[PDB]
Amino acid sequence: KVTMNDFDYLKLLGKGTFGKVILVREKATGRYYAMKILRKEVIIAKDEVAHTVTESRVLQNTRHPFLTALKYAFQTHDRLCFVMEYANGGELFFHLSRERVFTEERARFYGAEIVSALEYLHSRDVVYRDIKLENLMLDKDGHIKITDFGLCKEGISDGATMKTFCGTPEYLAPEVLEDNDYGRAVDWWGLGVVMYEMMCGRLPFYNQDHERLFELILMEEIRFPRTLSPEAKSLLAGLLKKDPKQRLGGGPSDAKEVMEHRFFLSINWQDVVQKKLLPPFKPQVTSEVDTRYFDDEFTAQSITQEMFEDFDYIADW
Amino acid sequence: GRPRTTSFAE
Ligand SMILES: Cc1n[nH]c2ccc(-c3cncc(OC[C@@H](N)Cc4c[nH]c5ccccc45)c3)cc12
Repeated sequence: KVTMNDFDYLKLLGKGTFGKVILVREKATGRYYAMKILRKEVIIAKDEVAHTVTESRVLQNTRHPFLTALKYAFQTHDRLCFVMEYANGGELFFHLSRERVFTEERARFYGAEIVSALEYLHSRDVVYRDIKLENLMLDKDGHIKITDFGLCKEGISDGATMKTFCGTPEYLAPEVLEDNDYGRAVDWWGLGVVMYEMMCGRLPFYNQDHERLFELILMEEIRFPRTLSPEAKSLLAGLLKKDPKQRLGGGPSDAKEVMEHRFFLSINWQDVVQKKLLPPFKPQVTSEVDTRYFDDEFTAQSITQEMFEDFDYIADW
Repeated sequence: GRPRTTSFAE
């Protein structure tokens, strides 16, 4: 058993919709982690208990360099909690905001590592459904760490389908904005939105009203900056094909179509997953408590079964 | 800026 007070609560990394992630230290080993702290009341109140359960099951059965690995999960008389590897580098949305845009090559690095994680997830019959900049953290070495498995769905092999209207509005695939069911190709759409943002420096579709936003996703053709390379334009045009069947990654071969697209011609997919490739950026941290790649907005704050039968967990590593 | 986003589930 692992206890709330096995952990120092050092710095508030993130807080909101989800819950509260805090940079902690393990009192025993002195190791550093990010601990997502959820209130059981909030979860039950909202029916979305199966998501907070599925998140645990997925973090327990997935192992990949570009997925956040779970160290321990447990609960208390009031709260569900996950302890996960800490990504010192912040998230890409933070870096992108500052940089405004990445180079194609830099976008290709993060893209390849995402294509890597998603191929792996799809191989395990998991659909992630929430690919967005905000969920893409960087670790201490500048490698992608996918984060927030709330909306995942298991059991999704090949042409199996899903029905939950979920995801993040700006990132929704068109098919998800129609009635009935959709498949795993929503993740490739999602990949296209983050890649477009990386290379073009904005979302391909945006309105602050969701009805207009949804209209844009369903009805508007993407635009590309003139200077974007033909290979980049092609990649984006494939991933953000509105028809999932015409979409790059939408065929029966899933990730293989994306991996074999010419944008990725220079990638050795074995070297990616084996992190042999030199990152384009490594976050410069002085200490373990150096939270410069998180908003001072959030960090400068102070801080204080039947249903969850399959939630608790401890790692072999 | 480009505002932040928040996932949902109907
Ligand atoms: C920062 C970090 N290191 N390891 C992990 C694992 C898991 C999370 C995590 C858990 N749950 C939700 C998350 O959400 C990502 C975004 N939806 C919200 C967000 C935006 N900026 C930050 C910064 C720190 C935590 C969350 C968020 C992430 C964060 C980290």
